Amino acid sequence: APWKIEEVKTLKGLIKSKPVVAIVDMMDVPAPQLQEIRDKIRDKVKLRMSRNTLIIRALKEAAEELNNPKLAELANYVERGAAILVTDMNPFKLYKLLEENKSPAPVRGGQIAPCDIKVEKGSTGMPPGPFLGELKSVGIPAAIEKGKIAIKEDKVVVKKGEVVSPKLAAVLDRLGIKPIKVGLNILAVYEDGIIYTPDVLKVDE
RNA sequence: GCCUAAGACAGCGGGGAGGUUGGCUUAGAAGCAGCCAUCCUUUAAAGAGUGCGUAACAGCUCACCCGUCGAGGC
Ligand SMILES: [Mg+2]
Ligand SMILES: [Mg+2]
Repeated sequence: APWKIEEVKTLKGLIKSKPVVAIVDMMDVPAPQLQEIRDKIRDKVKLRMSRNTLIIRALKEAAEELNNPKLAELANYVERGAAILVTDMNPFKLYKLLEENKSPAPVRGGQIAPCDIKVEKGSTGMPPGPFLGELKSVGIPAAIEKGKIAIKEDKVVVKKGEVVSPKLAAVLDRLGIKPIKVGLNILAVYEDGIIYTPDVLKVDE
């Protein structure tokens, strides 16, 4: 299909245009927060997104052109949704750059935790009612005090590792707690002769 | 004969945006009483909106795009 070629053409051509080739994940990012992130990184980095299949060869075809073996090897890391990123910036300040400008998002169900998850206590400030019942339902001591539910507790709710009930999840979406950081997260990257898994980036104090 | 392994049909997940509450009208008309208009931008993709819904908003969803799957579709 004619449009598919023209894409791959622009994909590759944008790939060798810069020294640092980055594979990032935008999955579960909201369109406004995206476009905000977008214009802070505008002049630095360039991005396009396509079917990950078009991108599975993509770079591999251009691994042929520049003649490198292991740049193709990064295509062996592709998951979820994917997009390509190109810049003159090596990863390490680039990673900070992505993780700093991220935003808090509410939590959804059937998901592990990035961090440990807790509550802001006492007055939740609405009318009393049904809302207190499911609060109890998972592990939450709560009473009523002037005008609505108080929560006395400070201790763990869910400790990381073990997952969260289809909703154990939100009293928090209802409480307005958005404990987790989302934005562009990195699948993997590297340029010259060496390749890393994203674990390495959190580290180096 | 056309599309389809460069990922079809269907289903499941995620997105479904900003200008903006388009303009006028109207007690009010925010995509969705009715008239006219029916463009730009940020884009992988998103109509000045396909069907519920509100008192009007909010909310649910659908065209469109991405993933998941993996052989048939007009
Ligand atoms: Mg209406
Ligand atoms: Mg547009």
